[PDB]
Amino acid sequence: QVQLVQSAAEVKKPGEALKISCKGSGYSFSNYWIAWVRQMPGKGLEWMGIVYPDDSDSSYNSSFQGQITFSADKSISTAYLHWTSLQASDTAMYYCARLGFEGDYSGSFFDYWGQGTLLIVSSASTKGPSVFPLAPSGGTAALGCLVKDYFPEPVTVSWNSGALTSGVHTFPAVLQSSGLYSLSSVVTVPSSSLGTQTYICNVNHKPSNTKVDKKVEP
Amino acid sequence: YNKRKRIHIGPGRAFYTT
Amino acid sequence: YELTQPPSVSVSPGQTASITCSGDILGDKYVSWYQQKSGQSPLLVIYEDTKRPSGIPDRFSGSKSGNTATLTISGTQAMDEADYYCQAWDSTLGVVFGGGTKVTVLGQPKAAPSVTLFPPSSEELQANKATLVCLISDFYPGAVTVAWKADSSPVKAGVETTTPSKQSNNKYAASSYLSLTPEQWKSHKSYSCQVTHEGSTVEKTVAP
Ligand SMILES: *[C@@H]1O[C@H](CO[C@@H]2O[C@@H](C)[C@@H](O)[C@@H](O)[C@@H]2O)[C@@H](O[C@@H]2O[C@H](CO)[C@@H](O)[C@H](O)[C@H]2NC(C)=O)[C@H](O)[C@H]1NC(C)=O
Ligand SMILES: [Ca+2]
Repeated sequence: QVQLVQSAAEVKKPGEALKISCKGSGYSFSNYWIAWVRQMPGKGLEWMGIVYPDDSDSSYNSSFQGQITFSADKSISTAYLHWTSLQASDTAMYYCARLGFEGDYSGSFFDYWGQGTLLIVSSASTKGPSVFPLAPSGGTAALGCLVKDYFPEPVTVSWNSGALTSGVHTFPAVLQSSGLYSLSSVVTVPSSSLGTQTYICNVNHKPSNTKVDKKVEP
Repeated sequence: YNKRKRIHIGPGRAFYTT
Repeated sequence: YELTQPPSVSVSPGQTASITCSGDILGDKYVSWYQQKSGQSPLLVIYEDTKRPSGIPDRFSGSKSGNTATLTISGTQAMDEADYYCQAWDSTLGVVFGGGTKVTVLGQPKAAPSVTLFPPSSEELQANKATLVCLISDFYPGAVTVAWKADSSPVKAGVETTTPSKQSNNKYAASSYLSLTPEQWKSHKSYSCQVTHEGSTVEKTVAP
């Protein structure tokens, strides 16, 4: 069976160089073109270019010419996508894909794809979040915590030390143009409990050893 | 010559220019 | 440079989903279609307009009429829910994809989003920052667009919006954040987050 297996997730800084890999097995790797495809989160597939591994011949989308190159190491059936100077907008998922054959020639479709390599490019160093309260302002009130400006993922959030689970909604983070993540978690509660019940969001960011329990007051 | 270097993209003599 | 597909198709299990892809190059170029399930790589499901790879069910068929290719899924099943992309080659510009079509196989009624908009907290304004937080939940199918207003004017700078994510109730959530200086914050009468879903909009507003 044909398999294309790509290298692991990358977290880099702007200006750094990087190469990611796509190793093909189950066929004659040198004989089929490899495409590289970019997909920003939540967006579509965009073609970057193609490389022929037998001779490293490449054809680029000229919008990326000058930021990327391709190469191949035929001895280990692997193709590469290189950048010599990353920028924040290079954050995306990258796939390789094999172009299939038709008749005597290569064809027009990509019949096998890698599993993807996620690239995140940010100037940030490891940083724990600031946690701000999102005060309730019914009979229900939503209150929450804003978990702001942390790096890298992930963060966990619980409420009242895990004692409050119903009506909890913890949202996935946004990666802001600053290079830092933020996320929020909100719990919907009886309006009448606001005077009496204490609500505390427990935020943990293990990369920075940041563990904060923030009280959210009315 | 290596005919797999040519990329055939529609019926007939329709190729991509590499 | 993208071929044109409808952004979204929603069908109940058993019904036919028809996805179109048009572009001026398609009349004499082979069209391929890929299925991309959430969190997974694309998979080829039709190539050379009408051909199916081995292992793809016969309920996927492709056709083409002039500049418009159509992927038809007959007897759609829940496992066919995915984003589907068409593709072809421009002779000199290379591989052109369609914009993608999110095909949802409906397992519950369409649901408009619930929107909760928080103003900046007094703690954050004391730290010389201001973030408006628009939390969007319980919408289905899982796609929304978000627009922000300062008073009544469109604001684009400072906005950052997440992809949608599936909830445990199989509806979806997303969030959008607008970063302002405290002075921008205090200087308008109000700011609003407007979330559009399946052509209908849900708006919330906060004021300093
Ligand atoms: C070739 O690439 C261009 C450029 O893509 C953009 O720039 C890259 C460096 C990267 O940041 C991409 O994610 C950007 O989208 C593609 O042209 C873009 O197409 C999108 C979709 O139609 C459109 O919204 C942008 O305005 C286009 N930008 C430009 C400068 O033309 C293009 O589709 C790629 N593929 C082909 C076949 O050319
Ligand atoms: Ca089923």
